[PDB]
Amino acid sequence: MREIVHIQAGQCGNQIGAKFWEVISDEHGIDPTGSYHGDSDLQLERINVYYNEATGNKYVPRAILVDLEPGTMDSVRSGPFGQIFRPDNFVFGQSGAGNNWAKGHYTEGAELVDSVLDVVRKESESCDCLQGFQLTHSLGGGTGSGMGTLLISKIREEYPDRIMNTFSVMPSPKVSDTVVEPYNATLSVHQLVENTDETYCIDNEALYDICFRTLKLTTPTYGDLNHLVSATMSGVTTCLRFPGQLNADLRKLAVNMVPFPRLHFFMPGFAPLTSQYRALTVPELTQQMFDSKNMMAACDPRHGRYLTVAAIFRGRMSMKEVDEQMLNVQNKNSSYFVEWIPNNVKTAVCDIPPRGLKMSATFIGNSTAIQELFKRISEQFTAMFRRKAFLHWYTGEGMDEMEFTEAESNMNDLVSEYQQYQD
Amino acid sequence: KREHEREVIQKAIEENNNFIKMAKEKLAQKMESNKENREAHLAAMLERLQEKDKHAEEVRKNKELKEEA
Ligand SMILES: Nc1nc2c(ncn2[C@@H]2O[C@H](COP(=O)(O)OP(=O)(O)O)[C@@H](O)[C@H]2O)c(=O)[nH]1
Ligand SMILES: COc1cc(S(=O)(=O)Oc2ccc3[nH]c(C)cc3c2)cc(OC)c1OC
Ligand SMILES: [Ca+2]
Ligand SMILES: [Mg+2]
Repeated sequence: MREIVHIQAGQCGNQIGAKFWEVISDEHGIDPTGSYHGDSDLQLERINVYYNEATGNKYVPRAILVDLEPGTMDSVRSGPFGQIFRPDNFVFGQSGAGNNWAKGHYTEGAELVDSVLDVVRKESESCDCLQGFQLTHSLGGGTGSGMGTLLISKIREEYPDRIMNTFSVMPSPKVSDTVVEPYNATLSVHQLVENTDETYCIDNEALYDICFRTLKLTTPTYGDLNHLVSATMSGVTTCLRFPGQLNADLRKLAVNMVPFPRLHFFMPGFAPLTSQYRALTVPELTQQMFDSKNMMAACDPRHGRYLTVAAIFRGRMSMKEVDEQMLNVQNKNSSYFVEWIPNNVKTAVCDIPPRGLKMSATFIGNSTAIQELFKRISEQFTAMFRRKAFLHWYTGEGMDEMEFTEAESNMNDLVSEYQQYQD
Repeated sequence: KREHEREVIQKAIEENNNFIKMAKEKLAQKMESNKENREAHLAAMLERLQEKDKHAEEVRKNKELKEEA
């Protein structure tokens, strides 16, 4: 049994995490009470990866809900699948992080981090073979950004030989809460570079554009954006949650997707983009999958090169045709794949499709074009930091200007590292 | 990294405690300086008035000197 411990921190991390558990509980036939009511035994072959079996054939998610405010977690407990989580796994504070990285990471989250690790330890001790942890959070706030990275750093100290995986939501001025989001994002990115094995870069700018340009939504809400995240998270965990001839685990993904330890930020993609009765052919799935308009990272793949690519097709389809279309993409646009990593595109097919779709495809790409995302964050960071604007919110929590300068340098170094492998 | 985390939260406490200390000392200085100043002005006013009484007790002293002559 290769179990995964799920952690969700902050408002964004819990709302996105709650939707993720709502989606995959439906896929595994788990009702909000926690009882299995499915048909196929394939829904329970690897149910232990994300669920713990309780007395009376009850399935409880191996999830830990963390926040410095009680508001969002009260919504989750009152949500559709709120009754499925362990009451013990609700670890929350009262003051909040105030959209401040320092409060999450240094002052307010420090008071709460130890109690979270006790729940992490309680879940890890009851695992036959713990393969790692996955964290859902945003980088532009204070709790998921500040405390989440603090949790990652402390979890690595206690579990150094386990895989750290994150679903990290990048801030964007298009969908913005505070002007200090570039500060929080730049501080978090430096943490993610050193302490995570795989990070799915979910850009709120990309999610907004997909809802606006593609799905034709004039005023997208966070629910609309989180619908795209749920589809992506379900897709990128399909190989973990469903049986296949690949025996997929987190470590194997990291070994094959990450050729250099710091370049572990993946571009997720999904097809078809949904917000609907016509079936999608395999050539259509492959074309949309590599299309920039289906990318969740707001980067143009044609502006860089793919180091490694992992693709997941879901539904009853011709595996012969899937290999035809995947090879067609590589042989056509071979200039967008590195020629010094042979066979850097992996394809897996799962017979069980997501809810409401006959055919779907999920894209996981380690493209050097992701530097555009870090360039965008860096430019927004520098424009404020050159004038030391809003810095008092952080120096009042004990931080120093030097820490921001180091984070800025690490951010620009990461762009330099992604740039050298583009030639 | 753990050492840096302790130093940041200790620096935050030190600067908040220093802010409370600086305000308490500044206010104590101002209230003490104000009390000394206002008392010094009232003392000066009473000094002039008590000097006037000395001049009044002296003007009467001159009339008693000349009425008996
Ligand atoms: N996609 C998505 N992004 C969110 C959501 N809630 C907040 N955000 C983003 O996250 C940032 C705010 O962080 P937040 O989660 O509120 O901070 P925290 O609660 O202190 O950890 C902003 O850049 C928002 O755009 C959500 O439900 N979905
Ligand atoms: C947990 O997520 C996944 C894990 C795996 S894996 O365990 O077989 O790792 C590998 C093995 C060989 C590889 N070659 C390349 C270029 C990438 C790669 C990854 C495959 C996936 O889909 C293809 C996954 O996506 C859901
Ligand atoms: Ca406190
Ligand atoms: Mg918020």
